[PDB]
Amino acid sequence: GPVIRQGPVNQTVAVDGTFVLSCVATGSPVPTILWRKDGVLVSTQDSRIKQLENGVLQIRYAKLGDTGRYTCIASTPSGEATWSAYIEVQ
Amino acid sequence: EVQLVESGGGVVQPGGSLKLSCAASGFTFSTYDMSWVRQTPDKRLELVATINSNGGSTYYPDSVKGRFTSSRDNAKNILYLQMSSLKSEDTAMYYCAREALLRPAYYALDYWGQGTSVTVSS
Amino acid sequence: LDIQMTQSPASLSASVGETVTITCGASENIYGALTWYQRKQGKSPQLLIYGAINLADDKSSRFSGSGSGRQYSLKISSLHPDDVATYYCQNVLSTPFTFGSGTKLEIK
Repeated sequence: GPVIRQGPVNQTVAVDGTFVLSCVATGSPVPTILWRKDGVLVSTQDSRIKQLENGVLQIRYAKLGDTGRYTCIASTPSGEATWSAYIEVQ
Repeated sequence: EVQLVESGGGVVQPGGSLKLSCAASGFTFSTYDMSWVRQTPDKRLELVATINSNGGSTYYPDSVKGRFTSSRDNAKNILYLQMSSLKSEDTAMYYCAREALLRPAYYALDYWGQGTSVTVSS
Repeated sequence: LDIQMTQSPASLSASVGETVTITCGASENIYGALTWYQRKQGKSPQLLIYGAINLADDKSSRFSGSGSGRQYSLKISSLHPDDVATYYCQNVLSTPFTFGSGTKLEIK
């Protein structure tokens, strides 16, 4: 039954920088993590945005439009957990 | 055979300008992000510029922001770094490096050029 | 605000055939977003490890990268004379993408 030990955090980032959100999750079985930004499922497809190991989401060449509410979802057949944080790009 | 080849280094006065080149061949230059990294006499290293495939995104650390401009030319395969307001702490060997294509897609540089020497003062 | 990478030791001399560990510390948890480079004298660096644990393609398995969280290590097994170089770890989590100062590996 999944539980988020450390969720993403509030940050101010510079434009053109690289930042991450991380979501450390425990449970059984190992909880898969997803990312939503402003209620919508983040597109790893856009090649700035990278789902890396140990539940990290990374965003390179930061843009003003990356400001928003990023949410971590940790999921198991049992259930899911939520933890969100706010990113401000300037 | 992949080749990266920096030119245009040399000695300049404090406050001066410089324009470095990097000729690339033996790979698809238009597919890759490139980096500019330097090496101070103390043997420390420091990433100073990154540029993306088509040249539409650039990043610079605080130490060189505003003074360093990076640009590319994907027709003739060259990478440039323009340096102005140059300071003594910019004396360094400058490398042209390629961004690897990986899984998971971490930032790593798989190929480096052999560098061009840059010195600042008197 | 910037993320420190510290490298232990500064330098060391050891003997052929030995195993030798170089450690890299981050002022914060960098989630294995860490890369290793080898620089021989008069040469540009070369990628050794990426993502903390993944070995580069045309590089000797004598090299192993390990670690998680704040603490990382590079082990060189059965020391060869061609391993003489400086080794540098780098934070590729968030910018600035700082390098550790590096570690000069010498043979006795």
